[PDB]
Amino acid sequence: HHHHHSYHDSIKDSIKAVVNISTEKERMERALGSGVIISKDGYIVTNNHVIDGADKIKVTIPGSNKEYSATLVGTDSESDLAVIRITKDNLPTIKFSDSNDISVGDLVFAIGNPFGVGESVTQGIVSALNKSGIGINSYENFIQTDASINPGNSGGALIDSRGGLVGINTAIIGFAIPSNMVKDTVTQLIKTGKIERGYLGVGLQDLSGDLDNKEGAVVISVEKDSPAKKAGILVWDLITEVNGKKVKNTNELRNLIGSMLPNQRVTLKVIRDKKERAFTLTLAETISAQNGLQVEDLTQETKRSSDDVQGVLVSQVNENSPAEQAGFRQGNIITKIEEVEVKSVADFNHALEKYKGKPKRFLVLDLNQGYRIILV
Amino acid sequence: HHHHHSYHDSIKDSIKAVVNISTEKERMERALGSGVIISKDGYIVTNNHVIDGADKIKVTIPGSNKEYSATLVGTDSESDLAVIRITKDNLPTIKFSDSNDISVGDLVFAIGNPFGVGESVTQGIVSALNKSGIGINSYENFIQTDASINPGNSGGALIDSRGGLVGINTAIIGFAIPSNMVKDTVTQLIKTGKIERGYLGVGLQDLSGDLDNKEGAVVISVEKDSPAKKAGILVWDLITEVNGKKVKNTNELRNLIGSMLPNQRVTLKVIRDKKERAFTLTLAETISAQNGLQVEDLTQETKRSSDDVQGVLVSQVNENSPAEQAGFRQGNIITKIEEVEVKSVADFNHALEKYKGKPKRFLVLDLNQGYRIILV
Amino acid sequence: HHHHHSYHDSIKDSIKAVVNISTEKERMERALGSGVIISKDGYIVTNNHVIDGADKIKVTIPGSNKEYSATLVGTDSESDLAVIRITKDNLPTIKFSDSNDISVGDLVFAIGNPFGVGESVTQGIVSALNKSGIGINSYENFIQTDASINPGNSGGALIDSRGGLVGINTAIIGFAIPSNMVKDTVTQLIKTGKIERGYLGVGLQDLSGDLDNKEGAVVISVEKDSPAKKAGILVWDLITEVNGKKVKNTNELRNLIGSMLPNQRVTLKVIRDKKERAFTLTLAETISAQNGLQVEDLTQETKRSSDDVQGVLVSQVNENSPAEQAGFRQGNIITKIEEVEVKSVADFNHALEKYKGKPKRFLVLDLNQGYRIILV
Repeated sequence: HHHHHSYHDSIKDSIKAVVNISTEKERMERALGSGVIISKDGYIVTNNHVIDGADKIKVTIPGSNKEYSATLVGTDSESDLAVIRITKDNLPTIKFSDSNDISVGDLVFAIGNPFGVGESVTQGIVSALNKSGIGINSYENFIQTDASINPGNSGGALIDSRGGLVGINTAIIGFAIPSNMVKDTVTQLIKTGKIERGYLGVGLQDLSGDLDNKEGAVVISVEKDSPAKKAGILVWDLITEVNGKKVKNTNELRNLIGSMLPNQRVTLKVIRDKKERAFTLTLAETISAQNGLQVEDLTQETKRSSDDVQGVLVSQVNENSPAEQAGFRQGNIITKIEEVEVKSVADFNHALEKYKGKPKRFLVLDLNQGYRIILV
Repeated sequence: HHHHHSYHDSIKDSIKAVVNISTEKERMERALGSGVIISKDGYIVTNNHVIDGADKIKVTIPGSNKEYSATLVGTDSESDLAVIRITKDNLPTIKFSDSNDISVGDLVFAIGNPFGVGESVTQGIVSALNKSGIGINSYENFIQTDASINPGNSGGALIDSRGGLVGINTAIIGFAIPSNMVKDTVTQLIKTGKIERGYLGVGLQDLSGDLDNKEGAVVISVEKDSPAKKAGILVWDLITEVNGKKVKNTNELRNLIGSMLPNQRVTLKVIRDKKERAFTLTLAETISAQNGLQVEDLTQETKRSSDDVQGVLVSQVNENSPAEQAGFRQGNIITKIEEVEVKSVADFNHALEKYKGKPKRFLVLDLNQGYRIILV
Repeated sequence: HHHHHSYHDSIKDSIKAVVNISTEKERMERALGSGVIISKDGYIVTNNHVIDGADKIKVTIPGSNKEYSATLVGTDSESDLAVIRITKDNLPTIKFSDSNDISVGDLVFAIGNPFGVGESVTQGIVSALNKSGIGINSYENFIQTDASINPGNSGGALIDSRGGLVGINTAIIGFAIPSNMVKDTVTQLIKTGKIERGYLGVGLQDLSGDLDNKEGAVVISVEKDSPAKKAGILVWDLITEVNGKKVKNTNELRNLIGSMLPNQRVTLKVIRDKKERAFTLTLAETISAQNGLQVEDLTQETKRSSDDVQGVLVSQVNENSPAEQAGFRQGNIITKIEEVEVKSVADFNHALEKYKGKPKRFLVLDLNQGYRIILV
């Protein structure tokens, strides 16, 4: 049999479908990561974080030497998935395998195209299969593997011994997003350009020593003009049940609400203390631009690296750039531009279109040495 | 053949026998490590260091959802092995393979149960086989492997391609204790609750530039009321032979004396300098409790992390615990409790039973800012 | 088939040919690395950096217990290869495989002999095959692999599933020098004791924002009494072509000049700015000694760790050595010895032969606290 000595014939066709994704051995990085071709039309799947800090996305296909510009079809930050599009025909495509028919001990190979100058393949097994308790993806097998997963092959393919895609490599002993979930996500992203999720409007924490005397999710904040606000949910409410089913923690509440649609009607059990109250309400419901300055929104993750700051965070400033001698550094926060108060990346971009090339005043905060004005 | 594509059918039965061991995806750690079921009676083998800092040992079996309390059958700190017991019948058991019939290049898989929510399996080969020169375990193959060995699977199983146990994973490219040694050790531990070893009573160092003009073990300390003390062995004695066989270094002396029984008669050749002298003598011969404060004895390893300190070392103090606001920190040393002078963990425990719940005065040393009194 | 359960029979003969290389489990390091026996005459191949800081090279063969002194047949620092010789017959030799007939996904095993007390083998696949654009080794496949490559097995063997050498392990997910290149290099090193390469005499940098308005290599320095100096090449010359073929960068210029012989005639296109000029010229054209003090030449790599320093760098000084109490430290620079001005290791050695054992004055610089005189 071929596999006594090599797996090359089993994986060679899959290798053809794993592309590199870049911006702007050796110098060619500037490399963002890998992607996988899924349709002959030119659709490619990758991680969200691979293309997160990049406009002008460039794709390198095995045996091409030519970079193709890609446009962002859609993103899903919760699943860390994204679909981009290039204009070309008769492309090699990956063949999907059923990710619920894989077992611990199956041979798998992780394929990446780290720099657009060839593939890199690592060999291992399915080490563990992890099903979350809850949500629309309750029974999806998230894949651990001892095939090396790394930023080189993040966004690339994780294939079985017959060359079928069982997952999308995700780097941040190795994790892969299962291929059934990937198929469904890319189908929703080619349509609709997004994943529509319900939104309640509450910040959440778990119970430690409160006797509330139950389990559930403690409401620590109620966003203004939200369904939770308009329904009458207050801070310190313990959300215990959704539609008559208990939520043990904020994880289950998050995934059950997120598995629901916008404008969908939902009912919640809450403990003020300790009188059960019932609420019935309608559910409601952030990529940034690059340049040489980049910015990003202050997500709860971002302000961790700080509440109540408003505006964008200048994530990185490359050296000797036309925006570094202006005065921009890393970790600053753009709070005002001329007459537009910057509270998010959208405000940033709207301010940028108005009066571009014209003189422009930024009020930008530094955590140390602070508020300074930059005339760009 | 099955192994062209997967090893699952070959390892699935072995996976059933690898349990998780815990105390007190996600929160469930509090995880100590893995263990292996070896008898249908309910005996489980693991590393000593997995259960070292834990009373109230809890065991999670694959496909159970129910934690079973385990009692400590026995420990062996030199071999880093331990046997615990749970009350259950018709358990799945591991099948042992002969660890002296394995070869470099054999396929092996390391199985752990890191958090009690499923197995984790890594694949590799036997990378190296290491036999020590000396002792009762002279010809046991200690196993290196490029199957990943880590705290997740430490104490778990290392199996061959047919699912037979070839070793017990040990984390501290991967090391495993051979299965023949494990079988013998667990057999001695189910009986006797311990591994009986002879004790001489000397601290030892090797030769560097002494011309003693030989090889052997330099005696740097003679413990009081020990066979070496009562036989007339002095500091700076060079122990060169045991029962007419040369010892090259303190390693060989350690393993030859430790391979002997308590109350066993032994003869030693020594060089005062350089007149050979002969001694004939009878050989002679430490787990701690937890709580939220833990303590441990000051082993020669422990005071390295300091001679001549006496008493326990408070290894860790968890945050916001009822014993942290008392004043206990990490790295302190409890030297006195009321009228009991604490010289070991046994003194600590004996002091604790007397007057528990009653007011209690600790004299505890800090390496900086030092002696302080805590009224618990 | 054998490979469903083990690869031992396929690799056992290759393991016999992988030796350990040392100087001067446990104490036996003092270990430099691994090597591979390639001829029954006693020729062994290894990395240059394994034997770089060592005279008195000792070789341990599997199943020997006897160390054999080795003499340095030849070195090639650019390819990080070296050939040494021991006196013994009927040795086990490695069998070469064609390194241009390997594929990504082929099974490979990395064999080392890290401490001379047995082999260590790691398993993986060919992860990537990397061909440089240019030079005599344009089409040699440099091998990446997820078989672990590490200082233990650096200089050892990388073999296919049939036991044939496909590369020499190189540590500094794992890199191996292809076996065809290794065969050619060792053949040139057994003859000639070296790899003869052409030399131009220019320091080089790439283009960033110069509009030169081309691609090529910028000359930043012209060594005195060199072919470039005598031909009339000046600083800031842009070397664009060699023998009518364009060089994109200093990498291509380096490899095309280095692929040429000493005394070979070559023509170059240069841009002063922007008038093309043509030059035609003849091409022209460093291991150190150890002791307890070591020294090395100030290569451009070495002064990075500083231009224009002249003399040797004392790389390391072992503790309590007869040369440490003299005053030698790490990072100092020996600039003068008695009447010999030390500008390289050759000057160092020539100074050492004159008046050895006689009183001897070193003028040695320290980057801090600086010039001090040592009377050895």
